[PDB]
Amino acid sequence: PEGPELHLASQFVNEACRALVFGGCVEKSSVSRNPEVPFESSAYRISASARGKELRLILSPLPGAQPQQEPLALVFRFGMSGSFQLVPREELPRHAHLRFYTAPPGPRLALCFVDIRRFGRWDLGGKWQPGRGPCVLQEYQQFRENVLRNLADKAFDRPICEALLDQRFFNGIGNYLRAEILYRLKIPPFEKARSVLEALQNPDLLELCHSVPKEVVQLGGRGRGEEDFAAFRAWLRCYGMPGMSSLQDRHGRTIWFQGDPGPLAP
DNA sequence: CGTCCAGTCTAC
DNA sequence: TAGACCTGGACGG
Repeated sequence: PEGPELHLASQFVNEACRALVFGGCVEKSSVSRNPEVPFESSAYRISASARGKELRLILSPLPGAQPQQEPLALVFRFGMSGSFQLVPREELPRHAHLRFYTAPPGPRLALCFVDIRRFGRWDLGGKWQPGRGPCVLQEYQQFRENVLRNLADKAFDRPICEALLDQRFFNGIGNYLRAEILYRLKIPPFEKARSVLEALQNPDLLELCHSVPKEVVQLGGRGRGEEDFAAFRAWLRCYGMPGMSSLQDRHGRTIWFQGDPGPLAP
């Protein structure tokens, strides 16, 4: 999951939890090496916001709930397979590693953080990850200025296809968005990042870093349904597609592209 | 049965 | 940098 999936996950949590009251504890699987959430409340609501490739849940006790409690914020990273699901309390999916339980009256549900591969992480404290740059979806102007003001950073010595994964500057861009972004402008993936970025000191590369992921968000989904899956595969122009070339960057990750690999190709 | 493929994080 | 962390779904034999 990339920025769009984190964003759609946060919309899922806000819409699905809008009229639910949670109660009790926050239960973690025995196999998850992530920390226990020390939170109990007889009546609380769950809300979410995304920033880049991170999501923040707020656990908000209702007036009078017991035990007394201040709101608790948790921040999640999804790694390669994370997602949120609202399931019936006795029909936990496999790999549901953190669980929030609806209070009565009404059907007993569980909001679940599901993570097949367990590369996902959560931290106590509502803080965004120090060092992550602004959200390409929700903080576009800050995102743009943070890149153009820091082209001296040795980050921009690297191929543009590698620079685009650096979450210090492109918080929310992953392996599918970098292919899709570079394909829209036919920028060779192994062009030097500083070359492509100095040259903008109709839409440019930093605009597409925002407008391309925004397109995915506008498809709908909930972190991505088995028909909204078809919508996504059809939107894709480059990542995985017949007729496209592919190489490994210096971190063994696969960049998809058409035409010139570019000057810094291995 | 087997291999290969699909975002960080951290010990050299 | 190269492993490391994980599971499962495509395939190949």
